Amino acid sequence: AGITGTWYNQLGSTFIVTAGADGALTGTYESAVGNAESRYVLTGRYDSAPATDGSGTALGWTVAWKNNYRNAHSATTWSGQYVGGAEARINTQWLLTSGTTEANAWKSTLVGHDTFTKVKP
Amino acid sequence: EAGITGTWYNQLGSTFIVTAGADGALTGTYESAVGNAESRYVLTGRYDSAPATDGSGTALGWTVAWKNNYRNAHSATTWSGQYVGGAEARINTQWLLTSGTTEANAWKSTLVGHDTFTKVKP
Amino acid sequence: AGITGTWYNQLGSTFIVTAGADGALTGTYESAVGNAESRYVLTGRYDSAPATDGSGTALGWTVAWKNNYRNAHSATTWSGQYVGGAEARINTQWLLTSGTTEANAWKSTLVGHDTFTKVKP
Amino acid sequence: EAGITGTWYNQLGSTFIVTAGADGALTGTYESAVGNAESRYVLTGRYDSAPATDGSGTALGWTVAWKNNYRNAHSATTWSGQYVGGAEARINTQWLLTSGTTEANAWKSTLVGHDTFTKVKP
Ligand SMILES: O=C(O)CCCC[C@H]1SC[C@H]2NC(=O)N[C@H]21
Ligand SMILES: O=C(O)CCCC[C@H]1SC[C@H]2NC(=O)N[C@H]21
Ligand SMILES: O=C(O)CCCC[C@H]1SC[C@H]2NC(=O)N[C@H]21
Ligand SMILES: O=C(O)CCCC[C@H]1SC[C@H]2NC(=O)N[C@H]21
Repeated sequence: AGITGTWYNQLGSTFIVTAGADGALTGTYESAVGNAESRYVLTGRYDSAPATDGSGTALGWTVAWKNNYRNAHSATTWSGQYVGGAEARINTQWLLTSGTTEANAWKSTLVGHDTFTKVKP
Repeated sequence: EAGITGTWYNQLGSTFIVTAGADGALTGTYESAVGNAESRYVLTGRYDSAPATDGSGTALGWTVAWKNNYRNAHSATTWSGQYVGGAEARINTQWLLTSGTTEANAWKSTLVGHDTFTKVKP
Repeated sequence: AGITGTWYNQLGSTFIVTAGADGALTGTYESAVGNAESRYVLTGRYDSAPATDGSGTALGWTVAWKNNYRNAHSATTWSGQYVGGAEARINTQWLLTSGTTEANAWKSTLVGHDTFTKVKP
Repeated sequence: EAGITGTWYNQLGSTFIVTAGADGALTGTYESAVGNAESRYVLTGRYDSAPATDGSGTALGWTVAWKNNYRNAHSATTWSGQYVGGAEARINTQWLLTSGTTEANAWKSTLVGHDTFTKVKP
């Protein structure tokens, strides 16, 4: 019934988001992996007037991995599309950049892919 | 966060206007020199508000959805990178641009690249 | 029983490969998608002495999309790992670069992910 | 293919020695300035042997597995990019470096980046 809701990726991370009428994404992310505990703030944007031809809805969001419990000195962005239907899905690719010195900046950024559904593990 | 807050440009001639809040928020507007884009677009992101002090960059990311009250490309970009302070401040990024597609075309939905931003003097 | 064999990705593309003893990958690729028909030459490398701790086997390969039938003026590289087991798998991330002018070089490279098994569709 | 064939360097100080064959093959050796690497490693790749003549680059890619008779990092890099000819010839790339990992650690297996190669004069 839309982007707003509670989503889970293939690792069991929990993505709770609200899609504002004019394109805002606002919520929290709890990661099952990495140097992370509890919830982290997220913010992003989505296409609030998608095509009407069967295409998905483009979107993206960011988390910086600092909260009251931990600071990993890193940030992830997810870029992807929402696909509506009986089992709604958000398919993404992500970039996780850690703060580095300039000379190790070559090993600063991990890449991967996450797919989200509203099915709770 | 004084360092990040300001006006920036990338190697394509795009410009990025941003304000870094005490809570880790990035807000502002983006004007792209390339692609299916005109005028300013809203951006929103996050940064590490308590970075290391050991000669590391400050991790940050932001998103633009390419819809404004003038044009809609049905697409969104995220930039992931780090701010490097000092007199010649830079934001070094890699980005992902996803277009809305049909399922059969999803394999060709996402472009990747890298942008370098240089800060300019208010 | 190893990297050598016939593999299929989630799109139904066919990847036929031989893993040489000292690290070569040599074979053909037939793509179910894009500006492609029939087989294309591939070449790559893999770790011919992987860790013995349960880790996967790192690898990569390239196809340039020119054969006797078509030339798309593009090339893909896949980077990933082989995971042995009862349903062996190769998990990859890929980059597809098209030849462009310098000023459109910003839109030259697509990214995605392919997972391969030996199960024929 | 005279253009591609030769010695190249990237912005990290790594060097790439390559021979472009008539059949579309790339062969050679790579010496990395960074990471868990020493001495030369085999590379192998492909390029478009009949590129456009319309002022486009020539698409190419190659792979190195980081095992040689001296060291083994249990990892591999692929570079995907284009050759831009002329007097100041360049190869502009983006790359993926995958390390062998356990299944539980596969989420952190792959680094991404970009390398610029400049040709040097035999
Ligand atoms: O370890 C660190 O630097 C901090 C935590 C990184 C967490 C990531 S990993 C990719 C993305 N998807 C997911 O479920 N979590 C995030
Ligand atoms: O055409 C579309 O879908 C909409 C416009 C995309 C713009 C992008 S391209 C990479 C990034 N860097 C920059 O200066 N602009 C953004
Ligand atoms: O259209 C073009 O430029 C030429 C053909 C590109 C084919 C690709 S798309 C990603 C990769 N995986 C797969 O099954 N095929 C390849
Ligand atoms: O540490 C390891 O796993 C083995 C060594 C990795 C080397 C890489 S890093 C990006 C690419 N560019 C370059 O000059 N070298 C390669």
